[PDB]
Amino acid sequence: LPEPLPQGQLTAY
Amino acid sequence: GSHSMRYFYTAMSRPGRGEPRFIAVGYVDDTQFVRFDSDAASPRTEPRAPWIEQEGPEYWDRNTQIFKTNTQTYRESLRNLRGYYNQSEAGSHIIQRMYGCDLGPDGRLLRGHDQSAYDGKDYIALNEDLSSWTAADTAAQITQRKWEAAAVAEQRRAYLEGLCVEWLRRYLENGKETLQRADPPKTHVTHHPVSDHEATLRCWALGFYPAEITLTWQRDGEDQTQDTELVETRPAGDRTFQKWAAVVVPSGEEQRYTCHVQHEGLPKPLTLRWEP
Amino acid sequence: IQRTPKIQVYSRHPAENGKSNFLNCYVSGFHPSDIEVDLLKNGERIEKVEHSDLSFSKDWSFYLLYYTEFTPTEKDEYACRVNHVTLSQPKIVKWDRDM
Repeated sequence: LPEPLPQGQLTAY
Repeated sequence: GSHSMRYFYTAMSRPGRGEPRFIAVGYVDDTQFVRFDSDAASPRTEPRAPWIEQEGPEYWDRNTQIFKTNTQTYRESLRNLRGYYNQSEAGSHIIQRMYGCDLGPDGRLLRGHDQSAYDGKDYIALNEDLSSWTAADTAAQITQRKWEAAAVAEQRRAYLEGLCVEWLRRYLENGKETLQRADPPKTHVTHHPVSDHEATLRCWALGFYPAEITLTWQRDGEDQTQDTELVETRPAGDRTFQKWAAVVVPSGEEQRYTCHVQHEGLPKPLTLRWEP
Repeated sequence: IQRTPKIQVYSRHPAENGKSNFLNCYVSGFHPSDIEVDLLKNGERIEKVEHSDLSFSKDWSFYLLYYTEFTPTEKDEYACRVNHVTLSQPKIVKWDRDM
């Protein structure tokens, strides 16, 4: 399973 | 034995040819088991190994949501890195991320990895402590600060020590008859004269899994590292790998040369010689 | 900032004339990822060659396996033709069953 999305906003680079 | 899971993300901008492509592939050791490609006609996470197929619709949908969201975020990231490097809008660039977890022979976490590159160069890496970052340059430092501000390392750590290991162990069990099976190399030595005074000895390893292997030539028991031509281990397309190592030897000295083969699947390391 | 592909051309199983096999062209070590790979039979492009999903090595360089069914014979020549931004012209690597 890949890293799940965080609860909030996925942080871009 | 020891095992790892890795996901490999590639996000590739292509100005003038649409939005950046995002592709993700997942591996357990040398076995790919999933893919997602934003350029697919209907992008969705797809199985690429038989043992993952048993996962239910919720798994596939969960994956697909993750990858679809990552596709969009990586497009932002590409824009951001273009800016961090003061790059023109004209060029195509690539962000890669590789991450995952390594287990030891006991199934316990050995360590996690979460590394990123930009245009093929290290950009930012999660340190082994899974708590701090190493940024390659002042651009990556912007990302580091952003990730520090957003408590990103904690997210990565939670995954790497949690779901990563959990799911890896699950896959290892579900695919145990392949993932936990080491197939030894089938080996032979060939001999090809190159001239009247020299011949090539080529030591072959075929059909082995996993890819890790050591193939060396010795002359009179000494490693011939500099004199050995060693091709990259290459996939056969049936899960197994192939490799060879060759040395050019003086005619008549063939028996002074031994090929040594180390591989997980071998009951014992091999010593091979040309057998005329 | 760019890396040229390594290219190996080989069969899945040991080659036996008249016996169906798979012809592989493994391209690796390249960057960036765009790459054109054709398998050739007697100089002509084999249609509908398959390939692996884009992945990469620890050094970030990409690799791909291109493959197609083929039945080797004594006379038929097979090859892999690769182009990449790092190459001025396509590079052709011949299939040698000893390699």
